[PDB]
Amino acid sequence: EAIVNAQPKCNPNLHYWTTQDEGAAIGLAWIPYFGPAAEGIYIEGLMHNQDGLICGLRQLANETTQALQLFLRATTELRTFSILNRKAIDFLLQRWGGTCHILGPDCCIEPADWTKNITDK
Amino acid sequence: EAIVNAQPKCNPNLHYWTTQDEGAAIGLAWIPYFGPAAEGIYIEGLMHNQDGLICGLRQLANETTQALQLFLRATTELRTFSILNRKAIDFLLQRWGGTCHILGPDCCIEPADWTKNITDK
Amino acid sequence: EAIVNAQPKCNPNLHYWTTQDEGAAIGLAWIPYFGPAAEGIYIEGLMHNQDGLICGLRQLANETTQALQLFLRATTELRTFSILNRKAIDFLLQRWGGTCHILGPDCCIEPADWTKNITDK
Amino acid sequence: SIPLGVIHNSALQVSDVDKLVCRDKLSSTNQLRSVGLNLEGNGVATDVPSATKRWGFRSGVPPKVVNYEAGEWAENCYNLEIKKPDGSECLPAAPDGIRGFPRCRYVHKVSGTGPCAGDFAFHKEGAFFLYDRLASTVIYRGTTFAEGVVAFLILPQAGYYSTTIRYQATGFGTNETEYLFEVDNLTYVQLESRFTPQFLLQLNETIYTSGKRSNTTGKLIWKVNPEEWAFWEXXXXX
Amino acid sequence: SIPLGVIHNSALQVSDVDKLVCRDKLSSTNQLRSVGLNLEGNGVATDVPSATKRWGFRSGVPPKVVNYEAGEWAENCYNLEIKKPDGSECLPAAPDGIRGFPRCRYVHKVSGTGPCAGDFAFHKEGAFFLYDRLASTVIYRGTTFAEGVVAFLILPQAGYYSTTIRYQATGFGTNETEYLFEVDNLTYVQLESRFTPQFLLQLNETIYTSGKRSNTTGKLIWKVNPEEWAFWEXXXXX
Amino acid sequence: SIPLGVIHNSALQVSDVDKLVCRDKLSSTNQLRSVGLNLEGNGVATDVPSATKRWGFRSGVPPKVVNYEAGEWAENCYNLEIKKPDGSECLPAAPDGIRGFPRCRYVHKVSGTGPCAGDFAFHKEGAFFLYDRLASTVIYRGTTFAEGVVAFLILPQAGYYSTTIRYQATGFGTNETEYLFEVDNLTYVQLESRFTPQFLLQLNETIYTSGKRSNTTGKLIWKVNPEEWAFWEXXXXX
Ligand SMILES: *[C@@H]1O[C@H](CO)[C@@H](O[C@@H]2O[C@H](CO)[C@@H](O[C@@H]3O[C@H](CO[C@H]4O[C@H](CO)[C@@H](O)[C@H](O)[C@@H]4O)[C@@H](O)[C@H](O)[C@@H]3O)[C@H](O)[C@H]2NC(C)=O)[C@H](O)[C@H]1NC(C)=O
Ligand SMILES: *[C@@H]1O[C@H](CO)[C@@H](O[C@@H]2O[C@H](CO)[C@@H](O[C@@H]3O[C@H](CO[C@H]4O[C@H](CO)[C@@H](O)[C@H](O)[C@@H]4O)[C@@H](O)[C@H](O)[C@@H]3O)[C@H](O)[C@H]2NC(C)=O)[C@H](O)[C@H]1NC(C)=O
Ligand SMILES: *[C@@H]1O[C@H](CO)[C@@H](O[C@@H]2O[C@H](CO)[C@@H](O[C@@H]3O[C@H](CO[C@H]4O[C@H](CO)[C@@H](O)[C@H](O)[C@@H]4O)[C@@H](O)[C@H](O)[C@@H]3O)[C@H](O)[C@H]2NC(C)=O)[C@H](O)[C@H]1NC(C)=O
Ligand SMILES: N[C@H]1CC[C@H](NC(=O)[C@]23C[C@@H]4C[C@](c5ccccc5)(C2)C[C@@](c2ccccc2)(C4)C3)CC1
Ligand SMILES: N[C@H]1CC[C@H](NC(=O)[C@]23C[C@@H]4C[C@](c5ccccc5)(C2)C[C@@](c2ccccc2)(C4)C3)CC1
Ligand SMILES: N[C@H]1CC[C@H](NC(=O)[C@]23C[C@@H]4C[C@](c5ccccc5)(C2)C[C@@](c2ccccc2)(C4)C3)CC1
Ligand SMILES: *[C@@H]1O[C@H](CO)[C@@H](O)[C@H](O)[C@H]1NC(C)=O
Ligand SMILES: *[C@@H]1O[C@H](CO)[C@@H](O)[C@H](O)[C@H]1NC(C)=O
Ligand SMILES: *[C@@H]1O[C@H](CO)[C@@H](O)[C@H](O)[C@H]1NC(C)=O
Ligand SMILES: *[C@@H]1O[C@H](CO)[C@@H](O)[C@H](O)[C@H]1NC(C)=O
Ligand SMILES: *[C@@H]1O[C@H](CO)[C@@H](O)[C@H](O)[C@H]1NC(C)=O
Ligand SMILES: *[C@@H]1O[C@H](CO)[C@@H](O)[C@H](O)[C@H]1NC(C)=O
Ligand SMILES: *[C@@H]1O[C@H](CO)[C@@H](O)[C@H](O)[C@H]1NC(C)=O
Ligand SMILES: *[C@@H]1O[C@H](CO)[C@@H](O)[C@H](O)[C@H]1NC(C)=O
Ligand SMILES: *[C@@H]1O[C@H](CO)[C@@H](O)[C@H](O)[C@H]1NC(C)=O
Ligand SMILES: *[C@@H]1O[C@H](CO)[C@@H](O)[C@H](O)[C@H]1NC(C)=O
Ligand SMILES: *[C@@H]1O[C@H](CO)[C@@H](O)[C@H](O)[C@H]1NC(C)=O
Ligand SMILES: *[C@@H]1O[C@H](CO)[C@@H](O)[C@H](O)[C@H]1NC(C)=O
Repeated sequence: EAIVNAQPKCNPNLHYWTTQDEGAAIGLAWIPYFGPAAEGIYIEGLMHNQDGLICGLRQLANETTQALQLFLRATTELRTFSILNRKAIDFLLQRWGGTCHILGPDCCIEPADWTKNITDK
Repeated sequence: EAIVNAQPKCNPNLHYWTTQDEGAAIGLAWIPYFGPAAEGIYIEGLMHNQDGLICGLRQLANETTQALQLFLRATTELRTFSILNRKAIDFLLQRWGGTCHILGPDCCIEPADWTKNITDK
Repeated sequence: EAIVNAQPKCNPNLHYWTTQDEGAAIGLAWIPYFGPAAEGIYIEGLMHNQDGLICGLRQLANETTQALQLFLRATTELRTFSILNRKAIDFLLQRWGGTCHILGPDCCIEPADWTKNITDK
Repeated sequence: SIPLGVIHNSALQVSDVDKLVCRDKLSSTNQLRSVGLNLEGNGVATDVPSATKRWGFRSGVPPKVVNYEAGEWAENCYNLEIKKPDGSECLPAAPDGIRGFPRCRYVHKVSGTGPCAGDFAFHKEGAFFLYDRLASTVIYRGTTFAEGVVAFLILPQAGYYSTTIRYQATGFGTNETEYLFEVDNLTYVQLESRFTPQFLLQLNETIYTSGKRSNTTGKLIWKVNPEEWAFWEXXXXX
Repeated sequence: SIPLGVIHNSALQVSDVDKLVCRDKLSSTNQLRSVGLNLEGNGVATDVPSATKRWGFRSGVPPKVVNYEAGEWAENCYNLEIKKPDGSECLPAAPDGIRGFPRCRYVHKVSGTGPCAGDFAFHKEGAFFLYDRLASTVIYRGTTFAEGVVAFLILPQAGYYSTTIRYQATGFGTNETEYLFEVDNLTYVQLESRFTPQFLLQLNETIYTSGKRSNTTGKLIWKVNPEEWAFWEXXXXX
Repeated sequence: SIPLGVIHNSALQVSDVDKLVCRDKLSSTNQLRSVGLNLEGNGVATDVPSATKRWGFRSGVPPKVVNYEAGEWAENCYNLEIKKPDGSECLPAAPDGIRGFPRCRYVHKVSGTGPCAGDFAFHKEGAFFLYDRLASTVIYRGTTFAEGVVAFLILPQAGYYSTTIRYQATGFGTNETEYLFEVDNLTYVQLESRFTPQFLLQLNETIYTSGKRSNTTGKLIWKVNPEEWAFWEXXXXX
């Protein structure tokens, strides 16, 4: 489906905060005893509305709430950390969870270079 | 292995309860503030012993206990929610965790339509 | 990268302890009520420095700390149990997360027996 | 390895781990389900005397909890409030997020005392205590549970009334446990294994409508005169 | 199913589950991101009177928490200390590991009393209370939060100052809630919905530098004389 | 990214993330293992004076715990009971489900006082405190731990005696910490870094069998007269 922003307003600029898992630390700053406190682990960025991405995200998160709330109602886990990993597994099962019939629509295998190598032989 | 029910009796009818994660709510019932209390989130169904499925399930759960208990003894996680996701990952590694040798027994790739497309050319 | 042990010493022998999830119990020892207490669930083994594996492991765990600590700083999960499962998912996405171009370098499909079966026909 | 159930040739089977069936299709994690099945369904005696003999106290074993997604309507569930003779509690409070089993025709609420020689109460046959979508190896205090066991499955690709029955118990969890069924706070019935839930409710109503309740401030206890099919198929009274 | 955002044809879209796009490449779990976006950004009124009307108390619904990895700098956040008239707390202490929202230009700290007819306080529109990388369905006591909603994404493969504004409240969470903005412990201003954060700070400074603070031991309360664009674009005083 | 160990050409290596080796086979999650290795094995001094200098108190950093599946039998472990001079505890109680390290030849149980200028006690070199299959960034009170570090691996496809040594400490975690080894509740030995576990046990037995224990109600403290290989390879006494 396409994303139709139906909000009264849109802040088209997204001033965001997050963390970095990879961040190669300078010297000994990775040691918890020497490193930053909880308040100082964040990085910041600014993203504008190119391709209308920012206003779509505001509309996407709004439309996500119903399904998300129904998922939380039906789980007994107090804190849910597994949604994105379960989506990665589902991405693989959608493609590789059955026998892969080559040239079929539900199989992502390309026999292009293999079909040309056989023609050359 | 086949499932041999070795219990003194079997209730062949399974009156069951569960939840639904997908359930498209009517209006505003998905909002936790307006929605059902903990006691009213369940759906019900009834399943009979076609193919002897119900008596097999009673026997399957009984035979599962030993392995399950040994798995819980060896984990330090207080509440385990990851068994089914780990089984999905193991399903994919059993098939796609190595190089897929086509026409081999441990590779689920079908070159049928690709072998006929080459014959036509 | 290769593993360069840069520690002052190395105990080349690894006297280790662990648990076994599979362990087919004798009779009724799998029942928690009858089974071993927390102190008696461990198995032991001894591994020597063949292929220099033991001294590499001491060096590998040392070099793992920085990345691991930075990962723990950026998670809000109090106890992390999902690192190895996330690595298994990443192993599959690295191979099967896109279209698999046969004979390409980023696709682990072997058309050997299929290419010879076509030549025989 | 933990067994996984699957349907081949119109029969439920345990999936062979050492064997690979490419015809088996798993297209989403929604095809995987964990289910809980009640010991009732296998024909175990469900009366309070028989059921409590299957539980016992043990120290040194950490409790463990596993999730399950779907369960069976139970005829019999249990809810325990057990103290030692010095008033200290025997069972732990229910952890955050653990609620009682959601469908119980009869809840057998047992209150009393026992030695409680152990930090936690386990199932002697290795079964689980089934709560609201969580299965535990131990009994929690005052929390309704059904006895059951868990299965894991690959699915092939495509009102409610509850009644509480109260019991008093002494010497809980021993060779010589005594049980009394409670009519009101001053009228009890000496409990036998042969007394079904339906019989206890009719015994309670006939006592209420016959005036056989205690009309003093002391305890009245009755003993029913002595005068093979599962649920899906002092003074005397003669 | 929970929607997942993806970029096709230079536009964000919801991925069709029933449709398979082999051209979509997911090469590592790092391409998947969960993000939190503030209700501010959609144009909701952020003043304390309007914001508190969106929350309410309810029993029988267990709280739930979901993780998110990246968030938006908020202009307005909220921090509540609400007791019942008998001094019992209305909101629960923050669970271990739950900290306040990390970027807030203005923290509206509200202290007061209300009936609190419910075990937990929920968002009436179904939104979340955003904390430090955790989103909750309920408000925690004395913990700073932004109102927001969560999205899930497939990425395509490749200073900070905060100011606390204190309010006293009576009849919190009802039809007739009264709010006072706090200058010091003995000087308040009758609060209107039209008062912006910038206006409250200039009102506080002008009161401090004009000597309009209470120079007795009793309460002084002012009422500002009566004399359409979002943030990114007794006595009287006339 | 977190490194992953793998065996190529008869040598352990770090797997190159940017490189894809189709010959590497991962057929089940059982091939993946997390292991914990003790700082002992790298040659660090294990005596109580040297070991405690590696720990320190810090506020503002939330503790973190990571799981590991297999560990190494330790020669030296540590168990701390540290209070401030006003009797308030310095270390937190062990969270539910965290038990002591399971294999320790010698447990150095240290009791005493210190300033404890920080909410939690961390490893100054970034190492972990290894418990029963859980690794923590902080020390828990009265819980036995080994110092160690964690590795992650792809495996290629295919009695026990413990002895407790008690110490008293003052000024714990400072430049000038004093340590006494405890013979009984009234007899101590001034502790040096050069004293090995085997030497402390022989010093204790010779004191017991020589009658050098305190036979009054007061403290007796001894000082041993002054008269380069790892473990796998007042009054005076002269
Ligand atoms: C899965 O199903 C199995 C079969 O239904 C269950 O097996 C049960 O295992 C327990 C012990 O774990 C047995 O209890 C023992 O019984 C013996 C003697 O048997 C007495 O009871 C039988 C009634 O069946 C009676 O006929 C005899 O004459 C005896 O009076 C005692 O000496 C032991 O101390 C212990 O009580 C059950 O008898 C047994 N049931 C059956 C039908 O064989 C198994 O427990 C199930 N697993 C789970 C996890 O639920
Ligand atoms: C996702 O975005 C949606 C659209 O922006 C949000 O919809 C909002 O839904 C709530 C209820 O869930 C509505 O509040 C109700 O309003 C009616 C009457 O509307 C009054 O307010 C409007 C202001 O928009 C005003 O113009 C009218 O004259 C009324 O005075 C009340 O009777 C109800 O009791 C309830 O308060 C919002 O009005 C509505 N917003 C819009 C812009 O339509 C939705 O909540 C978002 N979802 C999440 C999870 O954030
Ligand atoms: C992984 O292995 C590394 C190498 O074995 C470990 O490196 C250690 O890092 C710490 C700091 O993080 C160093 O301690 C510092 O030492 C300096 C001065 O060195 C003094 O000690 C050495 C003994 O090696 C001695 O020879 C010198 O003359 C000095 O007296 C101090 O100024 C600092 O304040 C701090 O104490 C270790 O020296 C260093 N070890 C080695 C062998 O280089 C690293 O910590 C390991 N990582 C983990 C997570 O365990
Ligand atoms: N979101 C929806 C996805 C499908 C889901 N359905 C089940 O949870 C079943 C619904 C019924 C009964 C069953 C069960 C309940 C309790 C105990 C044991 C089993 C659970 C088993 C089930 C089944 C088992 C074996 C083969 C085929 C079906 C049929 C699935 C409903 C919600
Ligand atoms: N370890 C690194 C991996 C990449 C990561 N980057 C993001 O977390 C974005 C960085 C910015 C902003 C964005 C966001 C923040 C808050 C609320 C909503 C969105 C988060 C979205 C993002 C994006 C969204 C949609 C398409 C493409 C990019 C761009 C990703 C930084 C750390
Ligand atoms: N369910 C069974 C699956 C296999 C499992 N075995 C291991 O847990 C090893 C058993 C030994 C020792 C080892 C280890 C222990 C402590 C610290 C570091 C390593 C752990 C490493 C191991 C190994 C390492 C590297 C290459 C090959 C083997 C050999 C695996 C036993 C239970
Ligand atoms: C009671 O328990 C004791 C010990 O548990 C045992 O000796 C005895 O046989 C049991 N039964 C009776 C009837 O005493
Ligand atoms: C019976 O006793 C219980 C607990 O002692 C009490 O809560 C209840 O009110 C009593 N009922 C009557 C009618 O006294
Ligand atoms: C016993 O009978 C009385 C009379 O109606 C009833 O009120 C009471 O609830 C009954 N007790 C039980 C346990 O059903
Ligand atoms: C009082 O108690 C006696 C004995 O239990 C009983 O026979 C009598 O019926 C009771 N009174 C009434 C009014 O029922
Ligand atoms: C106050 O609340 C009551 C009940 O919630 C309602 O009847 C009334 O309309 C509300 N408003 C006023 C102004 O009283
Ligand atoms: C104002 O009141 C608060 C809480 O009652 C108190 O902590 C603070 O010290 C007071 N400030 C002054 C200046 O008295
Ligand atoms: C109000 O003004 C005084 C004067 O500088 C200042 O100290 C105080 O912090 C101000 N209050 C707020 C909430 O900014
Ligand atoms: C004392 O209070 C009065 C009334 O609030 C005010 O007019 C006066 O300025 C105050 N005193 C000073 C010194 O400001
Ligand atoms: C003691 O600690 C202080 C401050 O931490 C430092 O100045 C001094 O060098 C240390 N050592 C001694 C021997 O005082
Ligand atoms: C020594 O002291 C400890 C703690 O103060 C105490 O528990 C123990 O009983 C004492 N031992 C003797 C022999 O007095
Ligand atoms: C010290 O020696 C005595 C004498 O046998 C013994 O009982 C005691 O346990 C010893 N202490 C330690 C710490 O080994
Ligand atoms: C009493 O203490 C003294 C001094 O510590 C020691 O010399 C003597 O041997 C002790 N008594 C006995 C009987 O050992």
